[PDB]
Amino acid sequence: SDVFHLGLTKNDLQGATLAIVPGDPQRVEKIAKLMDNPVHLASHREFTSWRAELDGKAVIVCSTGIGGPSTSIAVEELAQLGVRTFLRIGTTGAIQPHINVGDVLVTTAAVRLDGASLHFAPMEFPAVADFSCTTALVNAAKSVGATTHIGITASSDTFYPGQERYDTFSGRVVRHFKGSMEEWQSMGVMNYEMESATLLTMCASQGLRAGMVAGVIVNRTQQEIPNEETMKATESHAVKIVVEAARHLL
Amino acid sequence: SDVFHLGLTKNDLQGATLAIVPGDPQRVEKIAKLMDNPVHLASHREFTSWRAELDGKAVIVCSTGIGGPSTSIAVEELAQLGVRTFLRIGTTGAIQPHINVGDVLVTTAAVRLDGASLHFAPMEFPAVADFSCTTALVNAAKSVGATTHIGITASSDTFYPGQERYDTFSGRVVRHFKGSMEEWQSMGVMNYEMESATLLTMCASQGLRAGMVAGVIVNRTQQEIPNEETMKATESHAVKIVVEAARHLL
Amino acid sequence: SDVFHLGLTKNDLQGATLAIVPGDPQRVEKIAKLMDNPVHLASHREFTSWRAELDGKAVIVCSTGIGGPSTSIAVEELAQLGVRTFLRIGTTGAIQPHINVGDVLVTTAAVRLDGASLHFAPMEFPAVADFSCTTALVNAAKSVGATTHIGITASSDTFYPGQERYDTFSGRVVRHFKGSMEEWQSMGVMNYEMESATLLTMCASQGLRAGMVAGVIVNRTQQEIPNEETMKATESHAVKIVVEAARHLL
Amino acid sequence: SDVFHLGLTKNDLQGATLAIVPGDPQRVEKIAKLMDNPVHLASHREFTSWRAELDGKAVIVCSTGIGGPSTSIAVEELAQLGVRTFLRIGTTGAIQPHINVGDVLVTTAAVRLDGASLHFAPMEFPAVADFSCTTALVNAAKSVGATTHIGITASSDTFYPGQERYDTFSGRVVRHFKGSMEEWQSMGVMNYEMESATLLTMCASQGLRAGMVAGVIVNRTQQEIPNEETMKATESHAVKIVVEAARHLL
Amino acid sequence: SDVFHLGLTKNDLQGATLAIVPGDPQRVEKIAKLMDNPVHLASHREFTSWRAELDGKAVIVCSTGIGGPSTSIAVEELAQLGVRTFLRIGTTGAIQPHINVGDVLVTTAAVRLDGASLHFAPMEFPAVADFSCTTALVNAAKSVGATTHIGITASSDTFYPGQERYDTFSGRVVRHFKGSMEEWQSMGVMNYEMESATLLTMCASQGLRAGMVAGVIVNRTQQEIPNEETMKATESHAVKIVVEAARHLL
Amino acid sequence: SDVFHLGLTKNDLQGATLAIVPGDPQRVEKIAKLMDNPVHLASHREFTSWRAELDGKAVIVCSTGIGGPSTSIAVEELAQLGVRTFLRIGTTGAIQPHINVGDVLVTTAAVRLDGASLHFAPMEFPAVADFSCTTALVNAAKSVGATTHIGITASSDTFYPGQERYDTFSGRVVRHFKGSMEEWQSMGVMNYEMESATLLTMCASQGLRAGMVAGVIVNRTQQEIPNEETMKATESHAVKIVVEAARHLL
Repeated sequence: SDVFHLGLTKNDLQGATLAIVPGDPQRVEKIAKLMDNPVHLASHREFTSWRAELDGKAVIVCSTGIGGPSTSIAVEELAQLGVRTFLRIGTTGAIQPHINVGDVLVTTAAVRLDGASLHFAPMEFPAVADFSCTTALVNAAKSVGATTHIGITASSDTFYPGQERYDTFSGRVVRHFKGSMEEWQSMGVMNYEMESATLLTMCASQGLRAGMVAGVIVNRTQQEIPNEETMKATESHAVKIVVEAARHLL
Repeated sequence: SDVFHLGLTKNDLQGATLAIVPGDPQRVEKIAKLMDNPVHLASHREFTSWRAELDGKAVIVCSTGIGGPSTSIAVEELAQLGVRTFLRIGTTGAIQPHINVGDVLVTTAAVRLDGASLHFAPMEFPAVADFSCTTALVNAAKSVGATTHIGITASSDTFYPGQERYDTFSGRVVRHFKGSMEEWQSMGVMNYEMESATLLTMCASQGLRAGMVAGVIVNRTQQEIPNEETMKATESHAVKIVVEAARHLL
Repeated sequence: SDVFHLGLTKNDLQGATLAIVPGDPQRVEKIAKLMDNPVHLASHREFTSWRAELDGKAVIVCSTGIGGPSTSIAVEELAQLGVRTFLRIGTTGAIQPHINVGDVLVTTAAVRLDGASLHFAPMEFPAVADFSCTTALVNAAKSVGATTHIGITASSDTFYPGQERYDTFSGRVVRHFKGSMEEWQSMGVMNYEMESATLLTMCASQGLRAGMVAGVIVNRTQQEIPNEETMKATESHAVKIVVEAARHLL
Repeated sequence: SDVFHLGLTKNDLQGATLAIVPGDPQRVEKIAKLMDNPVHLASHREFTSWRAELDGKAVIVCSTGIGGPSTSIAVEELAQLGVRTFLRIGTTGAIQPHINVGDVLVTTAAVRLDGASLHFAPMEFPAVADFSCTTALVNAAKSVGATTHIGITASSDTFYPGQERYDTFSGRVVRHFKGSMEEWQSMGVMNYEMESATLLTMCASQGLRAGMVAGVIVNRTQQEIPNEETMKATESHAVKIVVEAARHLL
Repeated sequence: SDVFHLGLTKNDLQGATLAIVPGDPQRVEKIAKLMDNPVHLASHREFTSWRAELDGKAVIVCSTGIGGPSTSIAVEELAQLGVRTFLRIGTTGAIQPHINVGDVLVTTAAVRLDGASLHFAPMEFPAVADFSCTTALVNAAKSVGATTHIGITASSDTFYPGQERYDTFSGRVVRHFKGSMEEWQSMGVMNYEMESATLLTMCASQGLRAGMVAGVIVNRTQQEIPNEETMKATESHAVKIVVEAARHLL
Repeated sequence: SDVFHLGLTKNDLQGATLAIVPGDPQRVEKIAKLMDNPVHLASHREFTSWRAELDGKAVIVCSTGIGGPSTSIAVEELAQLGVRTFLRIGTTGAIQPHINVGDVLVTTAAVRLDGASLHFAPMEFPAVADFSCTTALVNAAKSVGATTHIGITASSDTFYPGQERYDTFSGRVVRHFKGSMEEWQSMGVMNYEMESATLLTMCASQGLRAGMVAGVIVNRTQQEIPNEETMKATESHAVKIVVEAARHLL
């Protein structure tokens, strides 16, 4: 296999420069159902990939799995495999009370709560999204009529403690990580996720544009229970936003 | 005076939710002059404000002085005085060979090396521009025909040792700052200035719209000293870009 | 599903206070097969669990994926699901010349370079194996005749830049990570893997028994590429060691 | 211009080795009204300077503007311009309740709350005042009969958050900076200011003596409202102390 | 003198590879009363040493005095003097309420609260005990029937503030060090001491095995007053454990 | 004994608000002998105190041992026992070529590289001498005709790796400490010792008067080994300076 994990060839990607980057393998095909001539390329470990075309040009939907490393490896290898533009799709909880379930997040830049981005840049270097990738997403979001928040999201190297989740075994979060929910909250930070800051940092540094969009399917800060359609209905909207935003990056 | 430093009051600002924030007192005046009904308001130390109109809307021009310390205050007191949108204008030089003299740079994000940025959010947190202002300033650079680069700018808390200048006659630069020139340069950063990472960070974590724009008066690797008929044109070029952008943010 | 990620419930685990935690979904199945009555339970993304018996006692095998982020979750949800004892099995390569191919490594402690370990305890705190599990795994390596080294393993939060790989096609590695290969090598560390410092640390500070074991598929300084009849034996060798150890921890 | 900012010549300073370093331009002339043959040298941005003579030798009063960078640049350039001894005059609030409005502070050393000093020394290196400069100030203070506190002052890279000022927009101070008022308070730290630690650090390192004195015109910790004469009356005392202390450094 | 402090010769140690390492000089002889042909070697400052034999081989009991530096120097010099295996004996308070006065602690690894270990390894490198040294102590502990806790202990560079002791002058502990008792407490950290992490780190790195055992003579967290026999009676048990554990390292 | 370590009570100190604090037990005795009515009080480990009179006023001499750990305790318990003024006396060597053998050094401030200083105040905070004690010790050095340098002394938490000694037979020194010899030397630091930054820092942040003084027994760059009739005179020289100073602090 030409790469390490992905196991893909320059024409196995069909020279595709742009990628769409969900974390989960069953969303890969999903996003790929929106674009023509799709093919599951490969699943090696969490590296399930598909390939379809957009406005006539070959594009790659590829799962990052969870976190900076499998996103790194993916992105690295995707970059090894010729990927210029990366677009991250997903769902999130809002840590900000002005924000609702069903809305759409466009992240301008991220908090580096990983160790993974610290690998591609000296930590002062911000985890930040390319302008043109961010512009597409906005332009794509408004056009399906989204409630669209543009802001910073927090990218954690751990689901629970880095996101200050007390519903785990410990009920404990390290001193360094305690109070950080409000710290990001009042700072205006829209949400939490694990992957971006790596993706953003490594794209920022390397001459590869990145951007990220998400539907808000839950609220870390809010009361009402969302209908079962929470994931599925909001995910359509944002998957469609990420594809259209992609169709405008070509 | 409703603030500790500037010397302004509220009726002074005359509405004016948007301020232009050049570094030096000297550049301040000229900026407002390009606008409508400029009036000198307050000159105190590094802090010099002017009031002027744009499409019937009051604008403030106010000097922020040298580096993040004096930067951080003016921003604070302008906002403290009711200004929600900040636009830094300036001139700089280009640590990336593709970036010319007479070049404009809009910054989405700043490398945070200045310690005055730290007083707001940790190095985990990105020093980020407001998407709406960045869009306004890019669409401005694009409206004036400017040759623009959009990316990261590095920010230091000292002209000399934080910008990695051994130009200082001590010629020292303590270890943490050593290597960053061709480091950031390989790493995508456009240029170096001491203010942005204090402001963008400050506005991002204060809930304010910030964006930045700069004329490149020198491309510093390339040994051509720019036209003896000077860098004064590239400042007069950038000062339109901020006024044009602002016009669209009103 | 009683946990956010895996897809497991309690009756699923069938008792089973002890889980085996390989990285990849693929190695998972085989492991449980060496045991009694294996049953595929849940395959979701990087998280794949199997249930199997040992001396009439239910064991879980569950994949943790790539690096500390995905690692940290599975561990969390397995424990969240009632598993107190964790045993990571894997294969690696040897940064110390005395360490061969076909070699086993039991880790007492991990160098914490991964940032996903940080979300639990500060770099002041050691990422430590459970003495009872380390004893079980050593007595196992000694029971299967394995040629073993016991010591520190280095852990990174990225395959490439945290493991000091300029193998990446960016080829970069920000300053904080530069030099560590022959650094750790002189400093006694056995090998490099991205998971242990997230788990051991996680279990040490969560009140859980953790230990780790690895087959060395490559000794990386010594330029001999290991037998073309492959590293598959050294994985089949180590997978006994974890099953043998576990047997003694029941 | 011979320097960068200051725009001064070796005899434009008249070879003056010693400087007096207020932050504000209108105090420059003030301090210069106490010494013979004064001349405003130059105001470029915040770099207003005067030159007079003391006991027969030419001396420089020069404004640092706000913060380490404009103090750096000044001091740097002053050092570039041949300045050995620096003496900082100013006013301050006490963060210590045993201290009164009207009293005089002599700072032995500073807390580095800037990023600016981190430019001239590796942070372990203390921000500390020369002994002989400090001795003059004491000796000068006692001789006008001052209530003279000798101690550490905190030097911040931001007026408000670094000094834990909640009376701003945010009402918020970063986690890292919260509780620090009392942290310095009970430690015995006399007061806050922005400039020194840079000045102290860069003088400590470079074979240039520094010292600092201040009148206390307000109390961050105390009740009673000071008369309008607070600034002016206390400023005389300390301006006179800084000149006399200077007259004893020759 | 052949070394620096210790002042010992290769046969003055009689080529002894193993050492026993109490902090206090009057425990040196004590531990040496359990092994044949003892001789006080030297007391230079806190470096009181004795030499006896164990199962026929010459061994060294040597005081480290207090802290990493005098332990370093000792250990360094002991290593300079040919010491491979180090075994630390002592007493401790439990910071964990599940633990009693009279019990025995075996430390697997330490928290680095010193600056001393940061000298022998880059802080990511854990302060960790050799397996075989730890195995002896367990095996030795059980055999006198000890109540034996195996776990992490916190190694501080200061008795009082690093251990969060409020019964001192200040009653104050630095922000960085406040709340750390519970931080280590709930993490499961068994106890506090000053010396180990240095000893552990420097042995971990250098091809020298280390381990540590202690009797619990007091509880930082508990009520009842222990009898006068607290030190003496519990110290016998653990001194005997450390000697027997030593007799099994040969 | 009113303190955990020393073995002293209050009537022991006989008043005596001022203690002299040499490192080693051996130098202790001689010091007090130069004073009036010396009496051996307590010898416990590194802690040895003596009581003696000066101009009818009781003084304490007490050993602090090796480095900041043992340092920090004695200081604590002496003060805990009622001593507000501390004077460290010692001998060292000179990292600056202008500094001789037979030279005295009074320290205003210490570079904080020792981690035992950190337990009091952050690296933001300077490790500062008490002006009144520094004055007393300078006026003392000047009273005995001593050739003195006044400036910064570097302080490490280990004799070898924190003082950048590869003299150690491991010969290692982890990256953070590498380069500091000619670093501090260019940067103005006078010498290197492991205690001051623990004490000065400790007294500064505890509200105590601290100052330090040292004889230079070796100028270490200059390859002249000092007089074979030894460094014993330069210690006998410095021991007057502390006793003379103290005399003026009573």
